[PDB]
Amino acid sequence: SGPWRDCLQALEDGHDTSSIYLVKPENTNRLMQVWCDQRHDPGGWTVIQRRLDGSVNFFRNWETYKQGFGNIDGEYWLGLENIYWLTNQGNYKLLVTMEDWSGRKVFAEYASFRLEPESEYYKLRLGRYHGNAGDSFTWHNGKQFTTLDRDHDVYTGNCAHYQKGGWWYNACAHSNLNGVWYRGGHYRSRYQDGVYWAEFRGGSYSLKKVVMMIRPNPN
Ligand SMILES: [Ca+2]
Repeated sequence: SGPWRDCLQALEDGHDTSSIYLVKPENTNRLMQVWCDQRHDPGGWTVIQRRLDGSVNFFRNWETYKQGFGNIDGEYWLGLENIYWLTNQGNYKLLVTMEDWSGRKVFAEYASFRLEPESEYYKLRLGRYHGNAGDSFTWHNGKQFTTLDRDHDVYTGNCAHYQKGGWWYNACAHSNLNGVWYRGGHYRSRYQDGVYWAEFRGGSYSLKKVVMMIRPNPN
């Protein structure tokens, strides 16, 4: 309590309880609330996205993805502008944790994760992968962000109209973590628009719980 540059700075001053914290990145006056996961190894994780229970609508427009939406103690998207300022104050790694409907938990980690500015459509910059979920994000490396009202992908249509999220769509997605949460995992739709990570359970399986979290990775 009392704004922190990120969840790691809060942890370093003794707040090791996972909860809601106030964050203000360096070199900005941008204040935000975040959920800090201070338990997952090694602590200091700032949650930028979380799916858990289908309570929040992720089929949203650009301004909503820019500013952030959802419930900070539940499902939410932190906001492209907030994520930009966070990821540009140092080198941050990205950890994606995922759980299927049978209790299996896997992860994908990227040693660097940065977004370009809104002037560059929040283009994704991703570093090297390790994990046991398989790498379904690197296909999206270098792609701009796309929403239902702003097409910036390399598909001749708008991928958000089909995959139903806001995402760094290519043509269209190997991961669709801002897609439609389907109870029970297995689903069938005209288009694969679920919360999927293709290398783990494929495009027709919606993951029960997903977290995208970031933390300084200084080297
Ligand atoms: Ca397009």
